[PDB]
Amino acid sequence: DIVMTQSQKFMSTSVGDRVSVTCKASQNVGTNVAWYQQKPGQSPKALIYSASYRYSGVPDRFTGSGSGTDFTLTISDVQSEDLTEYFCEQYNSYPYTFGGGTKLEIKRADAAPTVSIFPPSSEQLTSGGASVVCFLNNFYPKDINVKWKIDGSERQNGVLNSWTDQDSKDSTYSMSSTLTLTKDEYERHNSYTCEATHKTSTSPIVKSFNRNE
Amino acid sequence: QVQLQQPGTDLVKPGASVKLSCKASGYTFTSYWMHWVKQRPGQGLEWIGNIDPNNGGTNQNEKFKNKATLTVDKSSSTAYMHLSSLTSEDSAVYYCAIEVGYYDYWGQGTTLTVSSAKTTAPSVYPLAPVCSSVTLGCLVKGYFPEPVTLTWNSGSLSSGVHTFPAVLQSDLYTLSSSVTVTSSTWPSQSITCNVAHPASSTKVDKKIEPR
Ligand SMILES: CCC(=O)N(c1ccccc1)C1CCN(CCc2ccccc2)CC1
Repeated sequence: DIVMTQSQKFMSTSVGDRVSVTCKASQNVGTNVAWYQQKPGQSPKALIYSASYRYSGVPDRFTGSGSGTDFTLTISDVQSEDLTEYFCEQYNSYPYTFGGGTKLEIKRADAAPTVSIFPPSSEQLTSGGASVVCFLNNFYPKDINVKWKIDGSERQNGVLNSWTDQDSKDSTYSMSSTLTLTKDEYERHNSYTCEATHKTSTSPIVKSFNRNE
Repeated sequence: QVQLQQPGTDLVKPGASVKLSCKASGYTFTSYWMHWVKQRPGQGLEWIGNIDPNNGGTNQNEKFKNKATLTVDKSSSTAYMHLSSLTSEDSAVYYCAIEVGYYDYWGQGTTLTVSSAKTTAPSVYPLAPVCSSVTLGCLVKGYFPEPVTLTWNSGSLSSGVHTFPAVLQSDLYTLSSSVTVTSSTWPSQSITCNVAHPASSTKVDKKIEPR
């Protein structure tokens, strides 16, 4: 089978720049190469066919070049909306084969997280669970330290964190952090704190509540 | 308008067989080759094969030779992919795709989960703030299999939304979603998370109310 190699898993760039993603075929494929864009959780969208021809409706910021074994997708005037995965594919001979994909990544200005803490809902308490949820939204860069405290004591057991991909509107990151307790554990303490350190500040962002309010 | 309709969700036991369908409309079904593509959790794309609906002729990736069979039903304009002796390695999104003129068209994909764990409906909890802009939340806890669909005000509320990837905890998934609006908007106007889990025939709306 023909092997398509996209050697870069990740490629950093800034908005307005030009960026080039490469693909090397293991044997000659003529110009019978296609490029695709994939938004997280969506079907692929074809950008280029026959190495250099845009499918209709594709912005002309996307161009393709190459023939034989070396193929390049170039994106001019990069924007937040281009934060997707890009795949090359050869359709010169069966079986058609894809490259492993390249993720774009955008350097932008630093931004502090907006932090929100949520006590268990009354409905959840009726069923015997207690989840405390903390959102840390629209920050940059990706590095962030989240810490939970209960009654002034650090809590690590039962915390689960989930990160969005870099945002296609503003190139920021967001994160959820969920502390899952039993109802008995929740009712056995009073103060619950989600706290975050991030390079935008010299002091943690602290959001807190008391169960008995 | 060219459209390819795929069922969104299929959960099956290991060792079973499944028949995935792709229903076409808006063009002459027999005039265009149908392609099938596999995409595994957090992985790349694999071409499975294509089929000529006019005569049933197929080209298949040999990787899937004893796994997949492609067929078509002319009279219902439907392409099928039969997968046999399923394993967890077959859990993936499966896409059907065509090119008509100079446009590509894709089905929305069937998320096939191969597992011996059981369909579980989620509990859906509204998250209001503690007692200039306010953030609300929606917690979707304890469901199987993926996916769930979550929207805000039936999709009309789309900006300021962050819906986070699900995480797995003891064979069940949990996700949450946040939405940020101006303090003059809520609670003066109504905001509701709509959560669908097709696998469990589950559709619920939780209005966010102040505590
Ligand atoms: C992964 C499936 C796949 O390989 N493709 C595909 C992509 C989207 C939807 C259906 C199939 C190829 C795309 C390029 N074409 C040849 C070029 C071309 C371009 C425009 C019109 C006609 C032909 C062969 C099939």
